[PDB]
Amino acid sequence: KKRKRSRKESYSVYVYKVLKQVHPDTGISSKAMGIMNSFVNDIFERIAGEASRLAHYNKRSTITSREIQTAVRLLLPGELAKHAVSEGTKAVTKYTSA
Amino acid sequence: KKRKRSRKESYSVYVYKVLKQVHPDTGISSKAMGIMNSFVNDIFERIAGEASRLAHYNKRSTITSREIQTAVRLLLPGELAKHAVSEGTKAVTKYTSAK
Amino acid sequence: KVLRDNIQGITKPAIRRLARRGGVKRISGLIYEETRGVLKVFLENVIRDAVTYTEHAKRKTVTAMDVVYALKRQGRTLYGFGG
Amino acid sequence: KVLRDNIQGITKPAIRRLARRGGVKRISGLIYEETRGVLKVFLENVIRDAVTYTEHAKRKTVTAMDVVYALKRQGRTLYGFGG
Amino acid sequence: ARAKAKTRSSRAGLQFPVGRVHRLLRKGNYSERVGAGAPVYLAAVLEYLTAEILELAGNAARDNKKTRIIPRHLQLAIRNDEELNKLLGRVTIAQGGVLPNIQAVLLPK
Amino acid sequence: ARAKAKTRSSRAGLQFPVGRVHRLLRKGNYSERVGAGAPVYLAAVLEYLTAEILELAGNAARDNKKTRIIPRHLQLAIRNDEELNKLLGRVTIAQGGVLPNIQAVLLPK
Amino acid sequence: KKPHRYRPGTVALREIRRYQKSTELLIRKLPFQRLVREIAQDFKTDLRFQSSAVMALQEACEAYLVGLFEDTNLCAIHAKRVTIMPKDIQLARRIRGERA
Amino acid sequence: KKPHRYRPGTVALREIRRYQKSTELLIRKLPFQRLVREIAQDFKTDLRFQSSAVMALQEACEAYLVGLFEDTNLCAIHAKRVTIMPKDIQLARRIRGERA
DNA sequence: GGGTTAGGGTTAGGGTTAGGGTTAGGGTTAGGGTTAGGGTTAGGGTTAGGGTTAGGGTTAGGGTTAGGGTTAGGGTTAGGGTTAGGGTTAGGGTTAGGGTTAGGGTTAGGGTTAGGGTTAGGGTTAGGGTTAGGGTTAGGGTTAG
DNA sequence: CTAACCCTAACCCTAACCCTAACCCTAACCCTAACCCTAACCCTAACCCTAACCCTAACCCTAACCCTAACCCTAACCCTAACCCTAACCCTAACCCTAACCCTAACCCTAACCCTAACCCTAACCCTAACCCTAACCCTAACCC
Repeated sequence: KKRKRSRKESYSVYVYKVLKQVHPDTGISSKAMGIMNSFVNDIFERIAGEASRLAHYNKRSTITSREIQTAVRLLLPGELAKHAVSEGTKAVTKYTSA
Repeated sequence: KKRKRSRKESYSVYVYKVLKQVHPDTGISSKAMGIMNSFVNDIFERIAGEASRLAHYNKRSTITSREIQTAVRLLLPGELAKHAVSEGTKAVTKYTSAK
Repeated sequence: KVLRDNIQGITKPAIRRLARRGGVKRISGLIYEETRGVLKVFLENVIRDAVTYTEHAKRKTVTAMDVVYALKRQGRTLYGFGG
Repeated sequence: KVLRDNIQGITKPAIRRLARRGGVKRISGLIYEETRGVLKVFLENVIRDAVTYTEHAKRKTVTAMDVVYALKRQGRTLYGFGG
Repeated sequence: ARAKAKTRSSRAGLQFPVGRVHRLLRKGNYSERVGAGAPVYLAAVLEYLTAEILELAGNAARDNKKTRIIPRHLQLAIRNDEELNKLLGRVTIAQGGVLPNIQAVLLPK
Repeated sequence: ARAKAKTRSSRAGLQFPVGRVHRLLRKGNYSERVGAGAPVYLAAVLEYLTAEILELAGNAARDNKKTRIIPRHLQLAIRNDEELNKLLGRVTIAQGGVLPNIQAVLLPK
Repeated sequence: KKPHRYRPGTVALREIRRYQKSTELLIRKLPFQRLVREIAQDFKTDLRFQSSAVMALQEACEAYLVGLFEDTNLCAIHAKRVTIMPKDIQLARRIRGERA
Repeated sequence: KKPHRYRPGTVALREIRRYQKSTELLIRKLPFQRLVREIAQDFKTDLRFQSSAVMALQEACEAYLVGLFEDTNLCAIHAKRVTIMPKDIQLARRIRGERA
């Protein structure tokens, strides 16, 4: 016994923080958290696969930002793509300035 | 004329020598040639991606003949799957007997 | 392990409840057999993929992860059980 | 161009021959506008994808490889118009 | 020497683990080399999507007069939002259900 | 001495470039390490598929009373045999046309 | 004698409104486990299953059946009819897929 | 002299076999290229298309239209009718999963 | 009612544009070394699945009676099919232009790697709080007058 | 059009378990030193799109005639819907055992760089035979009589 289990990881600690900013008093369940984790992992793997395919098509060897932006514009539908691009550019600009 | 140029790689000669074996006294056109090349590339990409996913799911970092056979069984339908498995096992046995 | 009675397990009343949720008022009498047939056809492929994944994993226990990986190959993705 | 007769370029005969190849004997008079709209939307989607690929490639020409990669995203692969 | 360590997330202003996103891209064999703005970009996109989904789920839960976000609310929000339904069409949420909708022809005469 | 070189394809008696398949699997960034029997297996599978497709195309050309293999014969063969249409259902072949099939209801009296 | 007998259709619409709100399962678990254990006997012998596996199987099967019944209901309403017939499922396990 | 005149359906059935036997394109290239230009004018200006992209687009569009017309003919025959109506295309797109 | 019409193979027959065979060359695979890391065997442990017993409680099958739905039939009328006659438009030439992209030749900004060093999320308890269960109860529905 | 009657939506307790906090700590994210492979940038040359002028040509647009299939009204009965009574079968706990999944060591065994030629694959050239268009010659199909 004595624990001896592969320590598993998830995004449960990060989802809870986001919920508190968007709605202050609500709460979430374990099944909903597991569904959100699967959704995040699926979006992550979709973005990664699209970026890798773009990099292999353009005969490049590094996945830089412009690649993720094109992957987002190709995957996300309408105004969600524009909003995600705007927020990503804001985050990249803040990270470059600081 | 200018600073060199570009050479492109295609599986033609191989498809032509396979056609000469499967049907003597037969020709082919460039359209069918490109179609067969695209088909071969698509099957290659499918079997490579399935094998990579099978290797990544089991915390392994080596694509082997077992993973290739599993990918073939998962991709190909019925009789073609078993035929390809047998013809691949025969080639693997011949290579193991003589390298 | 009875062939006929294991398929006959999906009883006529249950199939009615699955059609009332979809929005069906009147149901014929020759729908249940075809529904059981389609269910068998789907389950055969799903279980084939799951058993193939289990045999490739060198194990004798089918897991929810293997079931999800088998379902994702056919197209439909499930969020909830496993992940 | 920018003319308003652009969609009208697909003539009534063209649709008749397409439906004959599909396998239709009698055609109504309100199928043409629906076919033109569906064709325009299907062209707009693929052209949007191709323009996105071209802008990501930092070029001003639209090659056949971009169209092939755009069609492979929607699920309909095209064999032979490009490697 | 050294300095009080500042997490890369804090430097940018996000809430997702940029280090974990970078490690997953490294151990994913997607490419040979990985940049420095791609993990922050993907984390920001994921955070925006999660915030939108959680906002819709909280709205649905408040409409259902409950404090717990059940998968029913998630399913309702996803099937009501057109863009989210187009993004997640082949996705089936467990313990979700379907939208209550009856055809007009099937209605009492 | 280096001695004579027996091509890897020859030792296995195939017709596809096993040396090129290995290089493609290495440069494709699919995994970190690649075995030795995987390229031979993949080349054998590709050779079998190509041989079957070319045999069907040659049969179609013989039925069409021609000596060349046009994409029409490829389309006819793929749409005809049981396990080829299911494998390539979403595939659209240019200059292939459609399969002749007319419904019995639209037929004359 | 009036036993409040409802006209044909009212009880059906009531059951529709009832089942379009709940999220529970509409299929028994023991005969479904029997079926998924019997089907797996053709591919290999002596396999053991978990609970979450058959749970996900039942969930996916119920979702697919609900979708197929919705498509069949649409096909039946398109034919100026209210009841569903086996002729509609085939034009559906076809326009879509899965081979009628 | 005045011809026997063909009964309705004969010419259609004769042209069906001719158009199913051939492989050539049924849409003119010049009116389609200008339509592609007009559609691409909205996304970005100063675009230059090659000689193969337009052909591939035309091939894909003709294949999609042939498939859609086949589905429409199937839906029309299912409705105990011969001619096709705009409701058949809408039903086909609804069952396929493209419209809704 | 066995013809008139009347579109579709069938065959010489000549012309021609595209597969098929032949060399010269760059280039990429295989051979013989050394080195280190992931994959296989052999154990122990521990925990989840299958097989048994026990009720007893929701519910499906089998009837009975009935009323709403389907299919066939008939009639009517627009809405497609078919054909001729004229005229804009599509398509193969030819010419000129110039915007473009695929390379070379440098060069500095950005990539990976390792070793400590500190810290934040994962693995444990506990406790108070939300909703499901079980009674009443008004109100909106429904069957039938 | 109310009666009579039924099935839902809606409160006032209870309490139970699943969610929300507080601990311990260990694997993992940062800084700070190297380093070089990758990407940016300018110059240039060939080409391959982009415009415009030609003709005629199969092609499309508009009109008239008229056989036809879609649409609507009516009747029959046969398939299907609502309700009750069994009693067989689903559902829940506890017990018991055992096979199978996961940790824990040691070790070959198979895989990864790296010069070095050298034979295999690709780019041009020349050729000619298989395919395509042009005209007679039946040749079988429609569909009235």
